[PDB]
Amino acid sequence: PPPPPAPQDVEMKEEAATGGGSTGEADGKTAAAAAEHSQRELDTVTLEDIKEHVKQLEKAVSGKEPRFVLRALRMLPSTSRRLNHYVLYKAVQGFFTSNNATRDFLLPFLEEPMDTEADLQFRPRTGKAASTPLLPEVEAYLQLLVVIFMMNSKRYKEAQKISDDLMQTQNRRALDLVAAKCYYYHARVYEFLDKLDVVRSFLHARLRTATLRHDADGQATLLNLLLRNYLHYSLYDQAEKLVSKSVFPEQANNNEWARYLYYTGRIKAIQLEYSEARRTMTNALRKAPQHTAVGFKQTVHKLLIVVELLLGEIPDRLQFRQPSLKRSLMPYFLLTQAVRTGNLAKFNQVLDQFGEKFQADGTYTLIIRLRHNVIKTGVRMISLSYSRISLADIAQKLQLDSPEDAEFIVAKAIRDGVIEASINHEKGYVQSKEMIDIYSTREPQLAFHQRISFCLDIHNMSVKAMRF
Amino acid sequence: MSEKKQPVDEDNWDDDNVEDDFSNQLRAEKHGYKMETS
Amino acid sequence: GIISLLDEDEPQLKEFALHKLNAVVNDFWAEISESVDKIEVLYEDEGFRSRQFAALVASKVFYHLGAFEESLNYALGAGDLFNVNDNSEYVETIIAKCIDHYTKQCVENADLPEGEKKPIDQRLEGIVNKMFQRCLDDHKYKQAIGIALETR
Amino acid sequence: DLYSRYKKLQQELEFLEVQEEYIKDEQKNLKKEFLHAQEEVKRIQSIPLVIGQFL
Repeated sequence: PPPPPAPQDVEMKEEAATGGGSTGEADGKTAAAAAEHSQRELDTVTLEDIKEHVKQLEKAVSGKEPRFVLRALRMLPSTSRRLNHYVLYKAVQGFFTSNNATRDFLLPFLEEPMDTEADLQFRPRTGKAASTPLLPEVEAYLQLLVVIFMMNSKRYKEAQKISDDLMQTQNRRALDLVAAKCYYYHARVYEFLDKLDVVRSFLHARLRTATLRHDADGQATLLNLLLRNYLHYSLYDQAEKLVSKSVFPEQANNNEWARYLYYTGRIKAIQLEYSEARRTMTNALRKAPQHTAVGFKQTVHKLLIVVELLLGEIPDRLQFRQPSLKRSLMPYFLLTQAVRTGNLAKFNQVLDQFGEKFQADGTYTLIIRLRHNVIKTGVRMISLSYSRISLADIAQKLQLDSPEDAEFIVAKAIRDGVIEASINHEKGYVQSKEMIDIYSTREPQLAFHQRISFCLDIHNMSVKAMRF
Repeated sequence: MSEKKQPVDEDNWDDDNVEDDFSNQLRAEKHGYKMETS
Repeated sequence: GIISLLDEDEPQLKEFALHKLNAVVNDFWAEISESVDKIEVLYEDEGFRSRQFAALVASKVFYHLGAFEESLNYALGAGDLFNVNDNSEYVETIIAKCIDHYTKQCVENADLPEGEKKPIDQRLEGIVNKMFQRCLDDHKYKQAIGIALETR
Repeated sequence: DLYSRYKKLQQELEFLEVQEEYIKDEQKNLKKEFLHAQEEVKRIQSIPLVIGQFL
């Protein structure tokens, strides 16, 4: 009863801003987005995700959600007296007896701000009234009398889709900002039990309705939902992105775009790619927003640089290593050691030692080409090393035992185009060369057009950012 | 932030990356025994 | 892969393909984008008497891919069941762009003295004189004179 | 009024965009003038520089 005043304070600090302030920031505002309380409220949703939200236990049971959802009314200027009601109900938790009125009694509590009066006209108060109670209910998924209620609370959020689609006005720059979060929690609670089936068409038509009339933070986030949907399950509709690539917003949330490029980097990694996939993995890597969230870059980075492992030109990756990730990369450290080593028995004994964590990865694409990566590491090293090597030297240095499969190796390496190396054809016996004096002057200034044209692009972008 | 699925999850340390790069070359006599091999 | 099941050169398996279309076209939005060419084959074929539905799912998949002038072409090619719909995304955005073409066409032909115009394609004027009667018999004539603005 | 208020939204945006344009050519003109000023700053001077002393 002395700690629940801290949810009592932060609860009023949240819906003061949200209800009164963003309702006044919805009345006449939003020239581009003057709803700064929307980003303030998403900051407070991250604040309720740091802390306990409001009333999970808090030394009592079920105090705020029966309390504050009453009597908003939006009327004559003595509705700060309804705020005074909200404030002076707080003798119940400290003084009186707390009673259980959440997760069961919420079904008319959500209908209370509609059945008081014709409160107001805008939907962000309705999204408030169905989000700010019900998002404090989702992160307790103990699957007993709590997850069927997340299910029904997000059925009320599907009614919030209905009252997002037929609400009379660019309130989507608040409701899609909240709906990004809560539709991720939709996908979470729906897939804590089974794969979601008609929620796919929910998501399809929800992407459809956000097409042009209000195309603001909805398309990219629902596309992240759709992408991770097609990622977690069988892989049939990546041709949909190959035919309907409409994936380019303002890239607003500045981390949504980062992890979006990460997820589609995993896509192009699993389709087939080295180059474009590793460069968008690199751009998402350097577009890591901060390290203010403990060890969340780490597992996702273990799966990020799988393609760089598949390059073969990677050293040990240890600068990323969280020490709490060490006990999980007990396979992965020896795996990049098996990348640095050319042993074959160790190449399959790391697999024979860690196939279960390789299934935890669940990417066969790595081991279906990692032997080929070992022989390409060999050919890159030794073909960069010597001018006129023999195929027998490298062959029976890497246990090939015959000339003709070394010929097929050198031939498919010419076909893969690393070095000039040809064969002094009598019985093999490579006659070859390196390549210095290739070119060095007009060829840099070919790329310097892209250098400085990229620089002047960022000049004009800083100009259009200086405009703000 | 880490709002993704991932929430599911110098003494020699400086010279250690080179050490694992040194983990494939005669870790530390046959160098010196090669003198008398010829 | 639902279009390789069309080697039977009559419309009588094109109809089973369309019975697959109006079932799972939103899932198979990835699939029809390659099949644009055979949807063109269906529109060009006058013996394909369901060419109305060919232009229907053509404007559907082009509404998906973001084609809009060809959505207008095959929106006119869609037929008489095109304008009559009361749906809230598809039909009203594409008749929005269609009667937007009607008013910019009546501006350009109002900028074109005495004929030599682009003629009325045979599936215009439908919701013009049908939603116009909604505007008239809803007894507020401000849209009924707003079209008179928009046509010059 | 969808056939009046909405339409009336262009009754002034044309002059709006025209002045938004003219601000650019006037940026150009004022830049010309500023270059003229900077020119006239030091062209007669610094040749017969007499010497005193600050006090």
